Parts: sequence; C-alpha cells; structure tokens
Amino acid sequence: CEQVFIKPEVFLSLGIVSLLENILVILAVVRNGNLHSPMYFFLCSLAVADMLVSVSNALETIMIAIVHSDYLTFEDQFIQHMDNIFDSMICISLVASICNLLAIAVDRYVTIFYALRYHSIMTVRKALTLIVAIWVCCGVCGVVFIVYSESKMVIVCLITMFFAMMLLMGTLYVHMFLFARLHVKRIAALPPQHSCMKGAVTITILLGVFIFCWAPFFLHLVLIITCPTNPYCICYTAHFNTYLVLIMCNSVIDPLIYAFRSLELRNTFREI
Amino acid sequence: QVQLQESGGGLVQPGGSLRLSCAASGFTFSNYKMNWVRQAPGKGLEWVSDISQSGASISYTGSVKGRFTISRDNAKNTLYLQMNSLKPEDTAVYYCARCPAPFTRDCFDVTSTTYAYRGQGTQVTVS
Amino acid sequence: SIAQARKLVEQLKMEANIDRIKVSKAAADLMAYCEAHAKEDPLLTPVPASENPFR
Amino acid sequence: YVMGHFRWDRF
Amino acid sequence: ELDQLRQEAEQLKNQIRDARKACADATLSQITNNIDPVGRIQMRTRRTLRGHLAKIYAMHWGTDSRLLVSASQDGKLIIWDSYTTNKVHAIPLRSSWVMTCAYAPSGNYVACGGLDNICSIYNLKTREGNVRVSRELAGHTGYLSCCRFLDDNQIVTSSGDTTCALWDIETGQQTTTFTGHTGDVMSLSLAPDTRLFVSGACDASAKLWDVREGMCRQTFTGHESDINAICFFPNGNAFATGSDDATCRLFDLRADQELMTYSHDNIICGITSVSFSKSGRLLLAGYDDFNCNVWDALKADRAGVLAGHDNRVSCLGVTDDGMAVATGSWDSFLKIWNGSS
Amino acid sequence: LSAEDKAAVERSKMIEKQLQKDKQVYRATHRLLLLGADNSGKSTIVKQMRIYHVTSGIFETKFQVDKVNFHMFDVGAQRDERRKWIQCFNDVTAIIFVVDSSDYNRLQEALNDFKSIWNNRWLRTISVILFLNKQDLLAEKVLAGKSKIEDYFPEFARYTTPEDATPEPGEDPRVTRAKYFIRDEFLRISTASGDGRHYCYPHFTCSVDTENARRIFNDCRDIIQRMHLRQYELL
Ligand SMILES: [Ca+2]
Repeated sequence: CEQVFIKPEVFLSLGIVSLLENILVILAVVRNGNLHSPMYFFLCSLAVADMLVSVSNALETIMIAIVHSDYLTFEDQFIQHMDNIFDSMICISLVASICNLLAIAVDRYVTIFYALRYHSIMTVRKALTLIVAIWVCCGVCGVVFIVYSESKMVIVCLITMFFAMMLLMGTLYVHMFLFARLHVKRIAALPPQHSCMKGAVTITILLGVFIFCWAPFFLHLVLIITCPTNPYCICYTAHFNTYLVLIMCNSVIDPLIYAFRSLELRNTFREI
Repeated sequence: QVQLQESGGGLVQPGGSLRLSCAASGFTFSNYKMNWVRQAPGKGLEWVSDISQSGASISYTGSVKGRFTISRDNAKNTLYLQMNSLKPEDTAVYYCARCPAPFTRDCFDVTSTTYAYRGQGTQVTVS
Repeated sequence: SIAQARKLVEQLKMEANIDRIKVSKAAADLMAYCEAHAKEDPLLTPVPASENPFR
Repeated sequence: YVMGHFRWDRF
Repeated sequence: ELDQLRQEAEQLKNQIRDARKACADATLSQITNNIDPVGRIQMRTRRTLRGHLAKIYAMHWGTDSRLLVSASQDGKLIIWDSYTTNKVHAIPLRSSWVMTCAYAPSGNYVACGGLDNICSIYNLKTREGNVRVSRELAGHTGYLSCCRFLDDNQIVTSSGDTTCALWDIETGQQTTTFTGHTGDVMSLSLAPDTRLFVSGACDASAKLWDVREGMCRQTFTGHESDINAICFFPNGNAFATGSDDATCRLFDLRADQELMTYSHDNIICGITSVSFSKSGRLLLAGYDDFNCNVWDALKADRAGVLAGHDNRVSCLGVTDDGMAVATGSWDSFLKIWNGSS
Repeated sequence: LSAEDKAAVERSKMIEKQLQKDKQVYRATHRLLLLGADNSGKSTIVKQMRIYHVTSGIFETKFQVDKVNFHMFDVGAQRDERRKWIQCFNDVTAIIFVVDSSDYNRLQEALNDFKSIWNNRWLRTISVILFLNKQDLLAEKVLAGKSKIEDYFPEFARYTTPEDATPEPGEDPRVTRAKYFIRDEFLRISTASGDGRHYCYPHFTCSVDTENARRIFNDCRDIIQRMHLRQYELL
C-alpha cells in the first residue's frame, strides 16, 4: 500500500467554507439580544474551534504549496521551527472542538434532567469560567503534544481522551433520547414523522457525524502505535490526508447541526 | 357603533318552532365569530351555540345539540338560530353576541354580566 | 334599570347640541398646523448631525 | 526536514 | 316605559347621526391632494437600552427630553438618560404586575400602576439616599391602564372598572370620577393646555372629559373593537385612536366626526401605542406584528416603517422637542430612534 | 469627563450590580397563574397550601418545594372582562385551572372558559395544570342517585372507562366513570386544537388534599423538560 496524497484545493476549499459558516454563526449570535444565555456561548466557542481548525490547515496547506514549489526556497531550519507553531494550532483547535462538543452535551443533559434548578447552577459567569478553562487546558495540551511529540504517551493520551469523550457523549445522548421516548409514550395515552423517529434521527446524526468524522483519525493513531509493520494496518495508515479531510468536514458540519437547529438563529440569519 | 338588533321571540307552546334572527350593523360581519347567550329567569348568563367566521365550525352545548341549530349568512349581516321541539327550560331572554376581536378564534367575555357587543335581547316563552 | 336609561338619554341630549363646524375648516385647522411647524420638527426634516444630542 | 499535513502520520 | 326610553335613545342617536353627516362636506383625502407627499422617512437605532428582565409595558419621557422612565413586569421602574445610556434610578415595586407609568412635568415625581389597582406616586428629588413611596392612591375597582400628571398634586387615572378619575395626591381621596364608559378604559391623553382629556376604552369609543366639571363632553364611534391607545395632536383640536381591529383613525373635536382611517389590507395585527411628532405630521404606531409604523396624518399613507424588535411593541413616545422616539417592547429593550440627513 | 460623569457612571455601575443580583433571584423562580371561579375550591387550595412558606387586584402566594421557588398569582377584585389583563401572563410557567367537578350546572361554563384559555393567542405556549376539585362531593352525588349526569351531558350513556384508568381502592365504577368523563370533557378540548407547543395535565384534586404543591412541582418539571426536548429536536 502506497501513501495517499490529495490535492491542496480540497483543504483550501473546506477551510474557506467552514470559516465562512463559523463567522456567520458568531455574528448571528452577537446580532441578537435574546441569545446571551449559557447555551449559545458554547456554540460560539465551538465556532471558534472549528474556524481555527480550518484556517490552521489552510495556512499549512498554502505553505506546503510554497515549499514544494521551487519558489522562495526556504532554509531547512526555517521550516521545522515554523511548522511546530501551525501544528500546535491544529492540535489546540482539534482538542478544543471535542471539549466544546462535550460541553454542549453536558449542558443539554443538565438542562433536561436538572430542569428546575438549571438557572441556579449554570449562571453565565460559570459558563465563561468553563469556556476559558477549556481553552487554556486545550492550549497547554496542544503545545505539550507537539513539542513532546515523538514520545509514546502523547498519542496514548489523545486516544484515551477521544474514546472517553466519545462514549460519554454517546451515553448522554442515548439517555436523553430514552427519556424523550418515555415522554412521547406518556403523550400517546391522551384520550383521542413519529416522535420516536424524530428523536432517533437526531441522535443518530449527532453521534454518527462525531464518529465517522473523528474516529478514523484516532483509529489511525492506534494503528501507528500498535501495529506498524503488519499490512493489516499499513493500508489504513496510508490514508492520513483523508482522515484530516474528515476532521475538516466535521468542522464544516458542526455549525450546521448545533447552531442552525434553532429558529432564533435561523430567523437572525434570514434577517441578515 | 356595534349594533346587534334581534328579531323573533314570543310565546310558543311546548314542542313549538321558532327562528331567532339577529341583524348586525356597524362592523365587518364576515371576519368575526358569533354566539348565542341566553338568560333564564332567576339564573345567570349561559352559553348556547357558536359559529365561526366562515360557518365551517358549528358548536353547541349538551342540552341543545338535538333541537336548536345555528347558521349565518355573510352577504346579509344576520345570525340565525332555528329552534324546534322546545322545552320549558328554553323560556329565556336571548342575546346574540360577538367575539371581541377579528381574525381570532378567541371568545372572551361573551357571557359576561356587562358586554359592549351584545344584543338587547328577545324573550322566548314556552308554556 | 329605568334610571340608567334616563341618565343615558339625559347625557345623550347634551351631545346633539354642541356647535359643530364643517370639516373643510375643521380639516383646515390641521394642514395649517403642519405648514406652520414643518421647519421645527426634527423627525419630519432631519436636523444636521451637529446639533443632534443623539449621534 | 520531512514536512506534511499535521503530524503523527507515521512513527 | 323602558322601551319608551329605548325609543328616545334611538331618536337622539338618529338626530346625532344626521347632524354629523350634515357637516361633512369634504373628505380629507380630497382636500390634501395638493399636499406634497412626505416621501420616505427612515429612522435608525441611535441607542438601545438594556437592563429590564421581562416585558416593558410603559414608557414616558420628561419635560427636558433627556430622562425617561420605563416600567417592566419584573417589578422595576428605571429612569434612563438616553444621551449616555446611564441609569439614574432603579425603583423596585410592591406589585410585580405594572401596566403604566408617567413622569411628572416638574421632574420631581413618577407614577406607576397595574393589576394591583393602586396608583403609586414616587418622589425622586429628595436627596438623602433613597427613593420613597410618596403616596398610594387606592379606590379603583379594576386594573389601572394609564395615569398622567397635571401637576404635583393632581393626577388622572384610567381603570378597568370602566371609569377614569381625578385624584388629589396630598389629600389622597378622589376629587372627581368620570363615568360613562361601558367597557374598561385603555388609554388617556391630556390636552396640551391641561384643560380637557380624551379617553379610549374597550367598547369602540373615545370621549372628552372636562377636568373641572367632571362630566363627559363629546363621544366618538367608528371602531370595530377595543381602542388600545390614544394621544392628543399637538393641540387639543384632534386625537388619534388605534384600535384592536388593525386600524388607526383620526378624530377632531370641532367637527365631531371621524377624519381619516389609516389601514392596509396586509395589516391584520392590532395596534398598541400611538404618538404624534411635534408637527401633527408624523403619527407613530406600534403593532403586534413586532414592528412600529410611521404614518402621516394628512395623507393616510405609510410613508415610513420602523422595525427591529423581536416581540410585541408595547410603548411609544416622542420628546417635547421632537428630537427622539423611544420604543419599548416585550423583548425588554428600549430603542431610542432618531433620523439622519 | 468631569466629576459629574464619574458620579453618573458610579451610579450606573451600582444600579447594574443590583440588577444582576436581582436577575439571579428572578430567573430562579417560576410564576404560576391560578384561575377558577367562585364555586371552585380555589381559596381552599391557596389556604391549605400555606405550609412551609418561606381593594386588592392581585394576591401573591410564594411557596418553596424541594428548594425551588414558586410564585402564584390569584386575580381578586377585578371585573369579569378578562380579555385584556390575561395578556400580562404569557411568560408564566403554567396556568393552574381549578374546576368544580361536582357542579353539573356550571361545568359547561368551565369548559368554555378553558377553551378560551387554550385557544387564546398570547397563551398558545402556556401549559394548563387542570385541577378537578371537590371529588368527595362528586363521589357522594353519583353514589346517592340524584341529579343524573346524563341530563346535562348526553354523551355519557355511551362512555366506557378508558382502560388506562387507575381507580383508588374502595371506589365504585360509577364514580370512576363520572370522574374520568369530566376529565375527558376537558382533555377533548385540550388535544383538539393546540399543537405540541403546550399540554394539559389533569389531577383529581380535593379541597383538603395535602399534595398539590408536589403535583405543581412535577408538572412544572415536565413542562420545562418537554420545552427543552423540543428545542433539541428530540421528542
Ligand atoms: Ca505539519
């Protein structure tokens, strides 16, 4: 199996589209007074994470173009030190996207299952505290992941983080769906596009986009660490760039199933 | 002024027939919901029947579903209630009432003690 | 009952007595107010942005 | 320096 | 006997109708064709004032056209300085359900009222560290809807008990009671000369009330449903009523007859607040369509739209110098609009 | 930038501090509108619920259940005309509608009032907790054998108890049939027109019952949960 290359046009196009969408989301939140609750601060944070993923990969794509082409032959030393910054940016945005997705999920769970005490335990100050804590921990982890890269435990740390934040998100959303199923059963018992089907579609999308857009990359990392010479793994590792494209397509999809599934932002976007 | 002048009424033997008519003037007749509200002697104001803007929806009460019928035409500003097979309980004053707001399915204060958009009333007596 | 209708008639007979005036000069009192105050109404003719406390 | 998109493509 | 009184009332009604239909030689549409159109009057949100938690139901400017009071269903009056978006006073209330506010011309007093059936008069200029409840006028049977000061010791109120009243503050008692409304009163507007005042109620009816005689003066019909707002023309020679049938109308008090009917086929939602600019040439009206429309009072064309609220527009008021326009809505925002050249 | 502007911004800052400290309390409470009529045990519901608590047009009862605050508003001493002041209650969590089940005369008036509440604009998102008060009176009335309910509602001779009914021990089937017939009269109006934006929760309450606060707690929980589960596109 041979290493797979893909055109830089893919990275550039996805970066532009995703940056457009996420800037649109953040402006749509800022241009509407009724939407300064804790639930939209997390959406803005997720838009920031997605746009950083996109623009970081776009800059590194343009620079791969500038280096592979003979134009402006850079010194060998420059490219390494000036790479580490872009790769740190990608790692920071990568981790922060997962952490913001889990933040949205935990907030929704608290909203449903702690329904009357929600406003007494999720003040806006607490929302911003959690947001800034997420971003600082993501930054420190990103820099210590790139700087200390060839070490073995940096990959294992990422694999554990992602699998934890996959199964936790799954449990939260399945619990919410089962509760909604129970409620719909208790609405059908009244004296006189099924709701179970609607909830199932929503949960399958929210979990399947996450899996089929992030888990290929971390499966790649597991294969890198564990099985580096058996051809049962080399053919999977051959597609690095495709997995990166999956992550950037997730950055495109995310401000479309979380921020545009609300009529408030929908009508704000329609107005603007 | 919202004027609802009523016709019909009088004394009819039990098991009789009548046609109460309420002619309306001073407002757009088509875009309103209307009702009948009767007041028996020694009793409060209660609700008999209801018809909507275009006449598609007709509703009554339990003690009326088999005898009285509600109708309305829009070209002539009139509301009709046809009464038959009456009972001694039917003897009452009758008022044709208009729901307060146009283009709404809401009828608040139709049976109120005091109401601006109500008829003066027609007496229907049954022996 | 009777007293209420009597009061209604007594107040209503006041109403048919007031000295009405024809509209063509009851609508010329207006349309002359505007012609005399159109040069001092900020919203109808906007003020220059210098002497406008709202910027 | 061997350069490429992101990192950890190999080990 | 009672039917005789009914016939007498019918005869007086017919006489009134005929006399009114006599002195109506020209409709205002015909005698305003030569008038040049207003054009298009656009306005922009110069300031937006935030701090209210719930719906805003009332809003009144002051005599200096700088400070304005606003009343919200969270039990709060705020006295904003629209020049700088500051807050000068924030008075909590005893009853969290308030539907009206005022602001005394001297600047020393504000008023509030609501479903508690009490008019609370708050004293502002005291200079010791707090804002005290100067008086609590009580005696109304239904909810208050609008109260407006004549001076520092005389207030007028309109209630849901189908009445209006003139109260003396220091005394505390009602000096006069204005009765004659079949339905509950929604809005009252005091004359520029403080000599009469007009009131419009849920029965499709508005009237003048003579303050110093306690008696009604004229009556006006023409609407199909509740009258929700009322305001005097810059002189006590007209007033505009916006009703719940999605129509505005202009009533004179010399001709004693409708003058214009502002409406559109599209408009189906009702009307909440009306006000006039300081020329009699810009009638501003809020709607339940989450927007406010500008109207001109001599041509019955829109000649202006004013949107920007996420919910029902519940307040409206121009300044005494004509420089601004405040709109309060159910989204808890106070938008101070001004035009531009 | 004088000293006057400094004092003004200090005043604005202190006032905004108070506004935030008050917003915390405001958004942490739930407001409920209590409606009914004279014959309903509404006063008894208010009075017997004054337990563990932390002229006039409005009466306000504040009660705390499991460290959650509830404000309940009873509209006393106002005219019958209600089409104007009810608009003030579009932000409440629920409308507690109390009905005399053991009246058989004014019960159609109660249905018409509830229909007006349900179909009213400005109230198309506010759920109604429906209390069918005075159950012991109904029990004794349809047990003694006078004042047949068939004569006021003719859809009763052809009504069988819904299979999902849960009679209390020591209760006749006829009491159960009437008790659920009235609930069905109300729920038929409930589900006829209103979309999934709000729901009606019925309870067979009694005047002396000592559990109404817990019911309001549970159905307010359900209301918030259903709202938020519809916003998430579940449910
Ligand atoms: Ca790289």
